[PDB]
Amino acid sequence: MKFAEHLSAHITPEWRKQYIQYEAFKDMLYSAQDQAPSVEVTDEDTVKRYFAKFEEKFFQTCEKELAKINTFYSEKLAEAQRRFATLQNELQSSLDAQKVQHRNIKDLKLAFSEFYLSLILLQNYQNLNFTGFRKILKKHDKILETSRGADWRVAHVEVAPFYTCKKINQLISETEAVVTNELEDGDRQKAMKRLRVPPLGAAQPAPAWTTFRVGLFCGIFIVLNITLVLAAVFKLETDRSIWPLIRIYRGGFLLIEFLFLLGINTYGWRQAGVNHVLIFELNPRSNLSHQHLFEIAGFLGILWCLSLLACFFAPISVIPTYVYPLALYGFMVFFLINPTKTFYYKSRFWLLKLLFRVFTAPFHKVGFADFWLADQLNSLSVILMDLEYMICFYSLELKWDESKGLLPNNSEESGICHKYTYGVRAIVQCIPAWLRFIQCLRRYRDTKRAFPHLVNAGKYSTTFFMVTFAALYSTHKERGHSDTMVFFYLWIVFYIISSCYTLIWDLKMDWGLFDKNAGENTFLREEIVYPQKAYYYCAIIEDVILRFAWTIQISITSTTLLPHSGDIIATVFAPLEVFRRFVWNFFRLENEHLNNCGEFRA
Repeated sequence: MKFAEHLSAHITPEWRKQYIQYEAFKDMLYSAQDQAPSVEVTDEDTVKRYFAKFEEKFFQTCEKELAKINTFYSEKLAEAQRRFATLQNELQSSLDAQKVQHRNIKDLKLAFSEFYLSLILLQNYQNLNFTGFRKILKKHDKILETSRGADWRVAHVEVAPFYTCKKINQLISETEAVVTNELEDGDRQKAMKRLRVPPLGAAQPAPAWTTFRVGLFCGIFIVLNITLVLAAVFKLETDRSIWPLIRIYRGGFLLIEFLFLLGINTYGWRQAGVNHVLIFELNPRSNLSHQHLFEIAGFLGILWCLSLLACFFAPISVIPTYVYPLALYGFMVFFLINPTKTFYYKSRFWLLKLLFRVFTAPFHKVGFADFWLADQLNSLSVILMDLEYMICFYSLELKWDESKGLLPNNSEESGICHKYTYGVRAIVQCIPAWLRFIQCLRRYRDTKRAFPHLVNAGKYSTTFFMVTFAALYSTHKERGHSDTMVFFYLWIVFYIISSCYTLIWDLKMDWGLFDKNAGENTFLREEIVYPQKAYYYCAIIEDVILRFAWTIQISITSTTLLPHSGDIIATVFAPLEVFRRFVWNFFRLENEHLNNCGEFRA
C-alpha cells in the first residue's frame, strides 16, 4: 500500500520490464518465509540450510536485476548523449545560417523540450530504482532477521554506474544553459517554464474543484433525466408527432454518450499504461485527464436536458418551442469556436485544427490524431444525419408562423425530411466513410506501401456501396417501381460483406488479436496490457454482435409491427454503435502502444 502502488503508478509505461520488479521479489520472500520446514520439529541444520539456499537465490536474482538496470541505464545515457550532440550541431548550424525562421525556432524549441523530458524520465528511473533497492533489502533483513541485506546494499548498490553517474544532472544543466542563452536571449524563467515537467502518469491527482464540478454536473444530469422521464410519461399531448423532437435531440445524446465514453477510455488508457500522449502527439506536460472530459460531457448533457425539458414544458409562451433546440445547438457550436482564451481554449482549438485537417484530408499529412477522428466519425454518423434533418426541417417543413413547432399534428405528416429525399442523406451518411477512404488513399500515395493501405481503403468502399444500394432500394420502394427485390438482395449481400470486412479487420490488425504467437493467451495477443483476460473475450463477442447490428432491426423491420419501427431501431442502435466505438478505442490504442499497428511512428 506504500511502495507497490507507488512503483506501479510512477513507472514509465514503455520501460516497465526494465524496473526492479518489486512485486515478484515480495511474493518470493513471502512464499519462502511461509514454506519454512519447521521452527523446532526439524533439525537446526535443515532450517539453516534452507535459509542459506534462499539467501543465495535472493542475492543471485538481485545481482541479475542490478546488472539489467546498469545495462539499461548505460544504453539510455549513450542515447541521450548522442541525441544531445546531434541536436546541438543542428542548433549551431541553424543559428549561423540565420545571419520560416519562426517555424525553425519553434521546432528547435520543441526538440529541446522533448529532449529535456527524456533526461527527466531517466533521472526519475534512477531515483525510483534506488528507492526499491533500499525497500526490498530492508524487508529481506526484517523478514529473515539478518543484516546481510544492508551489507549487500552498501557493497553493490552504491557502486554501480546507475547510481554514481552524475552526467545526467550535468546534461540537464547544459541543456538549460543552452536553451536560456541561445533560444530565449536570457530570461531563464521563460525557458524553465517550457522545460519543467509536472508529475506525469497516474501520479498526478486531479484538482478537487474539477472532481467537485464533475460530481455536480453528474447529479444534476441524473435528476434532470428522472424529471424528463416523468414528464414524458405524464406530460405530452399524446396526439402529436414526437418523432421530430427525438430525431433532433438524438444527436446531442449521442455526443454526450461519446464524450462520457471517451473520458472512460482516457481513464482506462492512463491506468493500463497505454499512453495516448505520445500516440496522439500531445505535450506530456499539459493533458486532458478523464475528469475534464467527464466535466465537459456533464455540462453539455445538462444543457441538452434543460433544452429538452423546455421543449416539454414550454415555460414561456412568447417564445415558440423550436427555439430551444436551436439555442442548445448554437451554444454547443459557440462553445467549440469560442475565440476567447477561456473554457478549454487549447483543447478546443487543437480539436478545431484537427477537424480542419480531417475535413480536407488529401491535402494534409495523415497522422494518428486525424486518422483517429475520422474513424470515430463513422460511429457518430447519426449526428451528421440529425444535423441535416434539423436543417431541412427548419428550412423547409417547420411552420414558423404558428406557435407549436417540433410537435405538430399527427395526421398525414410526411415531408421530404424523413425520406432519402433526393440522395442528400446518402452522401451525408458516407461523408465519414469518404474522409477515411481518401485518408487511406493519401497514406498509400505518400508511403507507397499498399498492403496496410490499398486494403483498409475498400473497407469504406463497402460502406459506400452499402449506403448507395440501400438508398436505391428505398427510393424504388417509395415510388412502387419494380426491380426492388434485386436491390434488396444486393443491399443484403453488401451489408454482409461490409460487416465481415470490418469485423475481421477489427480483430486482426486494429486490435492485434488472433496471432500465431498467442502462446498461453489463447486467441489473444502475445502480450496483453489490460489486467483481466475476460475483457478481451467479452469485447470480441460484443464487437461481433454489435457490428452485425442490421440483423436485429431487419427482423423488426420485417415484422414492422405497424409503429415507426425503423426509427425505434436506429434510436436504440446508435448508442450501441457508440459503445462499440468506445470499446474499440481501448484495443486500438493498446495495439498501437504495443506494436505500431498503423505505422504512424518510425
